[PDB]
Amino acid sequence: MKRIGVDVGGTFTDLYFSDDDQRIAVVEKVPSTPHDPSEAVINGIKKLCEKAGVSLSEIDQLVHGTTVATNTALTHTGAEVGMITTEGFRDILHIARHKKPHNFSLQQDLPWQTKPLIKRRYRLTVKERITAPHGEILVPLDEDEVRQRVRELKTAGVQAIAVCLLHSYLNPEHEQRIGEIVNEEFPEAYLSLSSEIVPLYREYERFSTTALNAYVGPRVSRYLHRLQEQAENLGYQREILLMQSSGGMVPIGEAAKRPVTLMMSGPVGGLIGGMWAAKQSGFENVVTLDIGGTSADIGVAYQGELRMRHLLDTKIGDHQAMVPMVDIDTIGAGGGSIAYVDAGGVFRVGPQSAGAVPGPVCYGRGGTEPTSTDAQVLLGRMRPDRILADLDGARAAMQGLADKLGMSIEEAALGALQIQKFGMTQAIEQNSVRRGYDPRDFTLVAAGGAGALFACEIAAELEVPHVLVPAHPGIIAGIGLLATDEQYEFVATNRFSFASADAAVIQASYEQLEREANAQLDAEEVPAERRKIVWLADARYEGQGYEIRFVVPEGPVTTAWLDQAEAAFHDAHFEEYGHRFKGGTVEVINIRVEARAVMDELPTPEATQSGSLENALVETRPVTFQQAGKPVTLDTGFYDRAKMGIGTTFAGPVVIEQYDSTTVIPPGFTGTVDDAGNLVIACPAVTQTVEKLATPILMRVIGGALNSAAKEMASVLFRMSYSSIIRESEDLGAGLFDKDGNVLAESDSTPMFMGSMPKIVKGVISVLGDDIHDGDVILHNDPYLGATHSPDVAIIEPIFHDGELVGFAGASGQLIDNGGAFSGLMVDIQDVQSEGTIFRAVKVYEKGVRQESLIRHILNNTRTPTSNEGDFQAMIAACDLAKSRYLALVERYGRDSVRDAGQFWIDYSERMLRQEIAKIPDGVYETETGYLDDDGRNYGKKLPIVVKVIVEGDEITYDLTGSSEQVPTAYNCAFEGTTVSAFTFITRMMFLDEVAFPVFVPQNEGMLKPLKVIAPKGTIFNPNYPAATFSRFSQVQRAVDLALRALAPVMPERVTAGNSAHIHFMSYSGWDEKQGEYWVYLEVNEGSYGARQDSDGPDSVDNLIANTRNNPIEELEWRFPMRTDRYELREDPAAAGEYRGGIGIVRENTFLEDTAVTCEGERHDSDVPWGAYGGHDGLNASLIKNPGRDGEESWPSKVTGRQLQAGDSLQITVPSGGGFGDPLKRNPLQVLEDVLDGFTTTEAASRDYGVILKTVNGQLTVDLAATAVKRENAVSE
Amino acid sequence: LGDDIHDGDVILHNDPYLGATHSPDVAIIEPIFHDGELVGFAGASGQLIDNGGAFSGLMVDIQDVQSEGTIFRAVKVYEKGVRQES
Ligand SMILES: O=C1CCNC(=O)N1
Ligand SMILES: [Ca+2]
Ligand SMILES: [Ca+2]
Repeated sequence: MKRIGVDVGGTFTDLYFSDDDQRIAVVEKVPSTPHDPSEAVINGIKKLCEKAGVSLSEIDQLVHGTTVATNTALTHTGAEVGMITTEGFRDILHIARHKKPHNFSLQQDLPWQTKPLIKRRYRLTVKERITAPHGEILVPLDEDEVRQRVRELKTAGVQAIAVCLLHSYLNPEHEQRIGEIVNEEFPEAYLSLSSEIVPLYREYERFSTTALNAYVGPRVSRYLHRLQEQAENLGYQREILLMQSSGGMVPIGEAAKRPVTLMMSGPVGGLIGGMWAAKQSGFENVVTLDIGGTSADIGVAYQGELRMRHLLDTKIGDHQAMVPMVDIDTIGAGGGSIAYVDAGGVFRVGPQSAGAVPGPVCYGRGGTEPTSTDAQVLLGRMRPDRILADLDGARAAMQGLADKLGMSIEEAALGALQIQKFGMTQAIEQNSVRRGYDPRDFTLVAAGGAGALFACEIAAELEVPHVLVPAHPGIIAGIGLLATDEQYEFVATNRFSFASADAAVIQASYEQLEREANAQLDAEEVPAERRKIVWLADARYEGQGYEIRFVVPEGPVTTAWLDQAEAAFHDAHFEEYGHRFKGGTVEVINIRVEARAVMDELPTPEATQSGSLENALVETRPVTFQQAGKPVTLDTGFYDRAKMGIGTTFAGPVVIEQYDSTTVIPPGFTGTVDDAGNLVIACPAVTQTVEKLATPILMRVIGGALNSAAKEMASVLFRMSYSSIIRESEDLGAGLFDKDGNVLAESDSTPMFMGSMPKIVKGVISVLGDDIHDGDVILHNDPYLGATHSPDVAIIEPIFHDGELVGFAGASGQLIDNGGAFSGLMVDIQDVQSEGTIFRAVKVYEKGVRQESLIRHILNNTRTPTSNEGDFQAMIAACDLAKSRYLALVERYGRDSVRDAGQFWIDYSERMLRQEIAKIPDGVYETETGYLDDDGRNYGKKLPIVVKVIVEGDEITYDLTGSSEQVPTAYNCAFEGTTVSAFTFITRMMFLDEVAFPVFVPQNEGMLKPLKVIAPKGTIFNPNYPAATFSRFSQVQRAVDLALRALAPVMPERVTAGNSAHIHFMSYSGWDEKQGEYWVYLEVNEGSYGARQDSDGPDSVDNLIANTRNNPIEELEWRFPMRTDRYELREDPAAAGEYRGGIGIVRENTFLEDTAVTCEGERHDSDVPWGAYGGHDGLNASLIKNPGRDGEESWPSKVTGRQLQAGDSLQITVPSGGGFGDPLKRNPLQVLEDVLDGFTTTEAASRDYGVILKTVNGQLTVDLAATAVKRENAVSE
Repeated sequence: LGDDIHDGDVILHNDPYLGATHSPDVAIIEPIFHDGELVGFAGASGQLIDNGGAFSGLMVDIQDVQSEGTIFRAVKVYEKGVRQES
């Protein structure tokens, strides 16, 4: 009946108050206090109630939109957290998924390791185990140990404790018992059980959710309690509600128990508020757009409902989570984006941010670079007398951008805005075109900041005729608080497939969730005559690894209910990707119940006013628009919109100046003001005049579109794939090519497909020739015609327009099995024919007609036919999608324009790489001969690797003379595709780093040109046919690491010390009798990372050429017959230095059935990881069957098909890296942390580093008196 | 195949779990048609020198059937008499 909503953004505080019978809406804002968030809400309420003259005791409900929990996790300003976890897994929050954020960087630090929420000194272990799938107790709980660990945590001074055991979502009795011990021994400690925060599987994501919860728990619990107790003293007798990131109210008590759901809340309110203003006029389909000061938030609401984001995309800053969130696209192109031409002569805006501190110099603030917002001033969209209420400070400041491009005086500003428009529009079209949305039906809605500026421009590109702006864009966040309804989410993990399902267990699971939902609603005193309950489910095809959420019908679960739910899955899949699989089984993973309580809908406030243009017309200043490309200045008036009434539909180019927003209407079109205060502008979609564009803009538009096509085809292929190597390792490549085969656009998904796609398409062109027709689909994997290695299979489709070949679209990924000599992986084999099936430009669809017999023959020759068929379908779908997006610009601009735009980016890439190679002094750079362990067929004999690097001019050559001859195993590297690809990748890493280098250079044909690799025929790096090249990874890893050691004397700042430069690529496989199928698990064990000159080396992460993700343990134990019994950091210290070398992991996998094991190992009995500038050397790996038990065997690095029976375990120990610099110059304040964490021992701290740590007052501290003495007498010895 | 038998068809087969001796022996079957009516089959089979398996020629120490080489499962060589070049 009487409701208020308060939202706190970070500078301003917005308050909205509405009434049903009185029909009064009050708008009020109040300045916010950043140091104390409580003193901004209370004061706000005090200002709201006094103006209207109402009492707080009459409010039915109030909603709060704070963001304190976000700023605590982002700035890492929370509490000391302890962890009681299963013993042997003490390092899970350290490992993460072992994937770096960036694929092509060497100077990047992992945020979860560098600033961890639970430090390693406070992570403790308890001996017990609970096993899937039923939840039996394998190891009994010891009662003395748990109490001792709790008391240790209490003595240290731990404020919050996060209990995180494996499989606690299955049965939580161990965590419950631990909690009941904790509360009685440590009453004043925040406690979080992982089972009660998110009872779902995936242990890293669940423990990270729990650890974030426990990290921000003590802070926001205090803030919420203070807010509730202070509001009650004012007179508020009810309970306060809190807005979550999924859309929904939740009371204070439950909000203090799950703070993790409050983080990143407030962009969601904008989308819901936009839906509210859109449904007044009558449009159900909405596209909301908010351009703020730094970023742009985009939200697409089809028919008027929210869209939940993908699991992989759910992350708070850098840490993952499993909290439900609304899919909102954040784009860097906002108010703070700098416009510049780089050294390669290319126009780009962003992603470097200017900030609000410098500001535009025309307003009189002080700046030194051209900004996105300063471009709006030049054209006249923003008045130069708005904030205040030099003039040429903007025109003359862009001289360093205008004349340097060949632009006109006034057209420079237009370019900077059009580039942002297109960047946002292809972001939208990525998530609009494949979804199957007709843009004419939709409506664009603006928001606060600068949202209405790009409204008609973007709608023209999308072809959207309706543009709507709400009555007050500056409060849409507050209004969207009140539009949503109080709902509770209760979830469970309940894995079933529709093939073998029971309509009684499912009903009981949903009834359990319903029981707890009704019990939650009983405590809030809500009548039973208004409780609406909706059921949902997360499902996926069998073989995939991520789910889609969709609404299932109302209960009870009957026989027809199953059919309706299975149909709803296909409807929700088709709507997200745009493809329909021809087979496969659907399985539900998680179930959800939302118990909504619709109390009353928010009515539109109908108020009427009177006015005209003549009331507030102040003056007329010149304003510049785009007239068919040319800049023509024209007259423009200014007046406030708070003076006109309803039906004041007037024409003329005018600029509306509201207190919070701006609305500028294009000339020649009128804007209708409806009764509700909204405006509907008749924006043009199809017009009769062709406009002009400058040279810098046209290249970026087509290039960005080809780029977006590459990344869109990548995401479709990898999200829909059945293969785990394509899905988790991201071992794929995709992009668009021209007639000659030169790549124009590439997905950049993995370093393993660097420059290898052009070789694939050129290899196809050279074997087919003119035998290229329309509707053709081509398979290719030949490693002597450009492929990386046999298991990666590529699909190419010709592109035709009016019977003329214009290009190609291509996608490639690694299958699980290709029908080779061993399941999965292989080392000890004869030649290339032993590797499996080779495809040599085999065409899949002749003239568009599917050759059923050819598809069937291919699918009969693999051990995993269901997975392989799924991967073929996903690759064909991504190529179809890219062909569509290419023909779109062929029709839009022209065939010659598309060919020319593709040629421009090749020479941009080449120019940028050559400028960097030319700066290194010319010469010949050498190093020590590296060694590899035996080939595999004959143990003992080492294999040398010599890398010499020659630099002459703007060209670089890698000479591998002196490397070994061909070995008769698969332990060789393909020259074009692997050797050239790896040295192209290390060149890009060395000179074009993602972190240090300012701009991101796309992967085209121009990167492949400025380097050459000379490797004599008949070596391991350039073998003669028919040598097998299946196992290629470790050789090129060591080769590029030796290339780093060779160039270390001249380039220290862009290299690293001795990396592990290895892989332990494992294949565990067996035959499942019940399913009648092979089960294959392919594991990529991460290595470690040698130190750098400026920062230490991250432990436990995929190194150099690899950037894979691990499979979660709980998913593995549900899917395969195994049990990971240990996964942590190795015990011995790794390597000393000024910056420490990285530590490897020791993973102990035990097995429950007879399994076969193949390993691609390296660095067991051979050369140690090196160090630099006097840094120590790392350690070699090992492979031991049954550590500390009966049957220990010291396995070599590379094995092929060794058997394990049952109860056997493999202890895989991976190498540790080397250090960089002399250990005697390390910081004294850091070795203290290293000893307590367990990185290095106390006895070996005086020798290598030379720091004396003495125990004083119980605690260990660094003494600055005896440290300087020891450093003197440590050089001579 | 069943009723998926047309004139001018040529069929390749070597599956040892569907009647073959062992993988290296590959068979060719051709349907015989008279007045649009199936009347019989003609068939020939022999051992190739190499079938693209794990080792050249012969093999003993290998994993399973998929490591023996290529499996043909009633593959049509000539659909309706026209040669499938690809
Ligand atoms: O997953 C991976 C890592 C090693 N090599 C490869 O081809 N894929
Ligand atoms: Ca691969
Ligand atoms: Ca024979």
